[PDB]
Amino acid sequence: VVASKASSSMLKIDQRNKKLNNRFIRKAEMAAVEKRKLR
Amino acid sequence: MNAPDRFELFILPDDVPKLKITPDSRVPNCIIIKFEREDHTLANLLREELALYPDVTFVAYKVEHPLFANFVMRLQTEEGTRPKQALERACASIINKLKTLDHKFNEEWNIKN
Amino acid sequence: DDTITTEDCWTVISAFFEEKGLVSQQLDSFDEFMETSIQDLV
Amino acid sequence: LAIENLHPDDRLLLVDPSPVFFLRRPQYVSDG
Amino acid sequence: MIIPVRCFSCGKVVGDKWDAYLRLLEEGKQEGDALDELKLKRYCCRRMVLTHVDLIEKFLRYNPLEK
Amino acid sequence: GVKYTCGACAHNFSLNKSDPVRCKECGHRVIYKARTKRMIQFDAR
Amino acid sequence: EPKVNIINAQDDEVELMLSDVNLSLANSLRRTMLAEVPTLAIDLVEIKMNTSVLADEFISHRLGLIPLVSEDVEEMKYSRDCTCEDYCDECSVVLELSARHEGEEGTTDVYSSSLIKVSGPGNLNVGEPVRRDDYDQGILLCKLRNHQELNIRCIAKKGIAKEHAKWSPCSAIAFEYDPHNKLKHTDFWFEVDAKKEWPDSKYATWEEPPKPGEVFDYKAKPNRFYMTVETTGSLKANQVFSRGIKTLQEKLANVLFELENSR
Ligand SMILES: [Zn+2]
Ligand SMILES: [Zn+2]
Ligand SMILES: [Zn+2]
Repeated sequence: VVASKASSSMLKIDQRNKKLNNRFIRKAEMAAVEKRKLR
Repeated sequence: MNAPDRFELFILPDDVPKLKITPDSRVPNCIIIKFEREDHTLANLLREELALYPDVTFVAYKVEHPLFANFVMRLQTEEGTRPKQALERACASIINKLKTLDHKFNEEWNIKN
Repeated sequence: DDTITTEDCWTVISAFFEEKGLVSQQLDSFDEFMETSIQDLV
Repeated sequence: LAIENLHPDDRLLLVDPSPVFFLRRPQYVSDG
Repeated sequence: MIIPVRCFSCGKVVGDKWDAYLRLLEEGKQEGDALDELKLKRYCCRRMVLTHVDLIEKFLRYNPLEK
Repeated sequence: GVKYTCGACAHNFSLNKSDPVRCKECGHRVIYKARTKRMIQFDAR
Repeated sequence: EPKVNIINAQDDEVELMLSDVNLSLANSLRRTMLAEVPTLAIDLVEIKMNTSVLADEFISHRLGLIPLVSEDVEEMKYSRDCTCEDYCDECSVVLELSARHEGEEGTTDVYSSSLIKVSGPGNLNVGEPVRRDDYDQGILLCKLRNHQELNIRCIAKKGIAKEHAKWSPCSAIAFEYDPHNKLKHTDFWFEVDAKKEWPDSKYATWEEPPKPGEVFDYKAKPNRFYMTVETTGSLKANQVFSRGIKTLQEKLANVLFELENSR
């Protein structure tokens, strides 16, 4: 393929952002559901 | 297709005067001035300078349509003074104010640099 | 076990769209046609 | 190490002079 | 398609900060922190860089028509 | 007299209104006219 | 009587305070700096070859928006006021860009630093594209892959932002007066309490908050105006301020000349 440097950088950014989203959004949702449950 | 040329906002045609003055005979000592290729930048400045003069009893302006670059001013003064003289005094006063403002700005910029 | 969050549901939906796509019904119907229907009609 | 490895009392010393579920981090390739 | 030269709302030059933005995102900075580092304060300018999609990279993958 | 360009291998050639419309070297059936020589000007607005 | 006080000063931005001036004067100064200060920008583009993936008018529009150095643009003439044939050295600056990708792999970026000044006014500091540093590459113009070339010749002319926004020296002018709302020029929308639902201004500490037992002063007028002028690099901030003042003075003097000539 010989990918460009900008495209490879964007792919790395996308992988990091996907991992960070999958952690943080899930943790926030768990905190929200436990708070709604304890009420 | 029907869009006017953008330079028509500020370029004055050869047959179109920059300034046309007609009297307003309804009240004494009043004139109507028509400014061509001008907008709020000059109009508001002149109006609010003239409104502080003791011998100016009426001053106003209006831009009839935003698609045409012109405005019309109405000016009424006391019996002793003529409205054109008041307009000239206002122009000279704003020029002097801008001159001292520029001087002080240059002084302060040189001080702080 | 552990509870299932909304993010897990979106993971399952992502798996669905990774496998099927958005025009899978058209392609599957045409493939069924070409593979068997012409022979059966003949 | 990171903020997580910091002691909780020292984490309490970091006072602004929590993430929310509806602020995602932008992507470029998406998925599907 | 390609990063606009000026911000649409105010006209600040944002066309010289795309590669630096990608570099900062590579280093691990958050998007808001990266925009802060590039001195984009008004959200009108932040919108220009935050929502840009680089389509020219897809257009360049087709073989040139003249050689 | 008129320049062309192949749609596949981007090769330049000419035609005399009597040859078949084909690429000389790779035999593609799709060719494109070359850009004119007249002056091209834009107003940068 | 008018006073100027400078808070922060930089090449590309100045934050000042105007006092003892009318609101109309400050607003007219803001409008003049936004729309009526002349600069230099590319206006005609001759394209000799363009085999990139971008349309010709796309690249022409991008070229128009590149800020050029306009320090000596006051000594230049307007193209319509120049008696010369076609374009000369006294009303235009000629720049040339030639880019190409060598090799069969990778991509080449075309930056505004690749624009080369070929001709212009003698000994005037006009025409060169603005650059923050010596190692700065500038604005990204295009991208090229193998066998793609760009070869253009641009003509930079003098103009104002009234004709097109590419000639504007400023980006945004912050403008503000009366942070504590003593003049009651605005009526604050609220749900419970207006005081605690509205953020404080950044100049709220520069003025004394009103006393609780004070009564409304109907004789007061706006007196102190805070403004920040941000430039695109084509001119320095002090240059923009001085030339705005000069442009306003020239407009007023033209009005006065028309009045005296009317007789
Ligand atoms: Zn902006
Ligand atoms: Zn061929
Ligand atoms: Zn000339």
